[PDB]
Amino acid sequence: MKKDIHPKYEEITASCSCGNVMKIRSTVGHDLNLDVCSKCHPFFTGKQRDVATGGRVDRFNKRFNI
Amino acid sequence: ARIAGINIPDHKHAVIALTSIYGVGKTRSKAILAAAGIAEDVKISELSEGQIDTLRDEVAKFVVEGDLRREISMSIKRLMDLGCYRGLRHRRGLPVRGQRTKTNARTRKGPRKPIK
Amino acid sequence: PRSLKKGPFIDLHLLKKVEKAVESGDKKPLRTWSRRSTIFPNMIGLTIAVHNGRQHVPVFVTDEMVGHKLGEFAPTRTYRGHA
Amino acid sequence: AKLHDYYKDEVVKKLMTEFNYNSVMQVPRVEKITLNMGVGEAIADKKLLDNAAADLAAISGQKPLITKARKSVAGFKIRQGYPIGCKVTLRGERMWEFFERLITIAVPRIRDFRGLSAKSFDGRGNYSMGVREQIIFPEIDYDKVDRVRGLDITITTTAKSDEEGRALLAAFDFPFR
RNA sequence: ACGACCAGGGCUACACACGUGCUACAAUGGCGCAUACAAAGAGAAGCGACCUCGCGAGAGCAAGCGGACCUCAUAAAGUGCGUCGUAGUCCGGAUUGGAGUCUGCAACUCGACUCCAUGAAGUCGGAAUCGCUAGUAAUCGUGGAUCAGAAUGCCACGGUG
RNA sequence: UCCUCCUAAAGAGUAACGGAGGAGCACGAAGGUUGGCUAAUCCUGGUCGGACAUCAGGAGGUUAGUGCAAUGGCAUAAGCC
Ligand SMILES: [Mg+2]
Ligand SMILES: [Mg+2]
Ligand SMILES: [Mg+2]
Ligand SMILES: [Mg+2]
Ligand SMILES: [Mg+2]
Ligand SMILES: [Mg+2]
Ligand SMILES: [Mg+2]
Ligand SMILES: [Mg+2]
Ligand SMILES: [Mg+2]
Ligand SMILES: [Mg+2]
Ligand SMILES: [Mg+2]
Ligand SMILES: [Mg+2]
Ligand SMILES: [Mg+2]
Ligand SMILES: [Mg+2]
Ligand SMILES: [Mg+2]
Ligand SMILES: [Mg+2]
Ligand SMILES: [Mg+2]
Ligand SMILES: [Zn+2]
Repeated sequence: MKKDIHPKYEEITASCSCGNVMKIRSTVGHDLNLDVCSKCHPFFTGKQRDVATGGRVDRFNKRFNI
Repeated sequence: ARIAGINIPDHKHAVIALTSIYGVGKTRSKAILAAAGIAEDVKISELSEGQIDTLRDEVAKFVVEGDLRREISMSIKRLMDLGCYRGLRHRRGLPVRGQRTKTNARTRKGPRKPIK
Repeated sequence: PRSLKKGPFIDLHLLKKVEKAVESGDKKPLRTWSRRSTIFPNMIGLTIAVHNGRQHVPVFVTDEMVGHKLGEFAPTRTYRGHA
Repeated sequence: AKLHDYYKDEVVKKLMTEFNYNSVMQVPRVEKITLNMGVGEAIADKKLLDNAAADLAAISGQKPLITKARKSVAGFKIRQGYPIGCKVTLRGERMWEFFERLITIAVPRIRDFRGLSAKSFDGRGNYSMGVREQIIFPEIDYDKVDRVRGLDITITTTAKSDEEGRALLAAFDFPFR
């Protein structure tokens, strides 16, 4: 890379709510606190839940009994 | 200041900046802060990140932006596909709830369309 | 809508016609003036010609058509446009 | 070089197994990542281009190459030579480190993230995606920015087919669907 | 049959134009808590306490009352404190989705109300135009008729002024 | 008046109130040199982005380009940085 034209690119630490401490090289400078990472993202549980059609006959039979 | 995907203004209070979430209102925002043990008059500033993690978990208890918009579009397109009266109103752009269409249907019908 | 404690509503003559066409296993179109009858889950798969004021429009009955009434699938006002 | 080491140790063994290649050089590998921002609105002001390149320099720690119009078209009101976009080519370690921050940080920060497409592989393994909003990278400060940009990421790899790249990214647990 | 009976539909449609109203565009205000002061009315197929349950509309049991006795029924605006701090906002509440209650054989077309969510237009209105001279206008609530249910309309009542 | 092609009969040249088009400049770099590069178009994928901007790959192989008319040239590029 060239010398002067580029921004400062320094290794910092990014910790998350799941405690995923990860050291990366970045242009942030300061340390970073995340909210969700790929470890704690609900891609492996929430997307399983996320179809959510629901039943019409079962809602009907749910509302009462004959 | 980043809940459920989106950012949240810091200068506002707690219940209001939560109500910025598509899916909560003043009631459910009070239920959130009550379940987190957080007062409503404090700001999103001077909050602990553990307090915000509790807040994120409490919001994650409910149905929100992408989920809620997906469920809403599914219910409307269910009526579309059935071809009921509510579906026909939803796809003619007319009011569903039994209002008048002779006059004052301007929310569903938009601005005025002049006869040319 | 109706209270849950009253349960649903359906005409008796409709519910008897449904029980007959179920046991007979006929898929004949049942013409019906009961636009206010709630669809039952045992009604799924039937052609029912609901009245509209002028004629009987046939409605094939789907699962999703359960928690509704028969009148929702028989529109009474014909509108095409002014121009 | 965390993912480059993870490549060299586990992905090559995986793909040699799941494809039964004669040679290890026959395996796919990533080659470059190209980051374009097509800014067609800079004909209003240069500063929109000048600030979008500043934003993209924070994402990837390189000064972006301001791209220009190859020819002149009148539907877009541009002449041949006008600066009309910006790109960044990423190779080597800076490529791997960006690709880590991408699939680890920024993709989870997508609003209503629900996966990628497996139908974005240009017939020859090279994958292309487009992000709607630059704030998913944490390099950008939310108060400091004003305009929602968007960019597109293009991962150019050495995979001959389309599935060998699909399996390669799946080996990097790339969230297709 | 231009007469009579029944079911269902319609009188509620919708490119649009007009009239009369309601609610607003906020800070002389919105919200939250506490608290003070009315008049005039209705009630037996009715008014319906108290207590319990419900976030709620309401449900159950259930007194008293043909009523200066009981019920509808706590008047609100106001005042005291805190809050927001000029933003399409903690303004505004339309619309739409879901869940419900009640009336009634029956709320799909086509009821009212509640709860959760949603949060349009609108930042004081062109040409033009209306009402009002004092307890008036303005504004704030209250009640009744019709009525199973269903008024922003109508007819009445007092408060501030 | 000047330029390009045909007529023009395979050297040159060759007429008509014959058939068709242009010029009466520009450039202090659009010149010199060194070094490097190689198009048009189309296909697929891809945020705003659209028949058509920018990006990545592939076909193609000069069908492009040449300061301007036409003809002849041009990859060792005379084309492009
Ligand atoms: Mg919200
Ligand atoms: Mg009428
Ligand atoms: Mg409000
Ligand atoms: Mg009454
Ligand atoms: Mg209770
Ligand atoms: Mg007060
Ligand atoms: Mg206050
Ligand atoms: Mg609302
Ligand atoms: Mg507006
Ligand atoms: Mg304003
Ligand atoms: Mg007078
Ligand atoms: Mg009534
Ligand atoms: Mg010759
Ligand atoms: Mg000769
Ligand atoms: Mg000859
Ligand atoms: Mg050269
Ligand atoms: Mg493109
Ligand atoms: Zn994480």
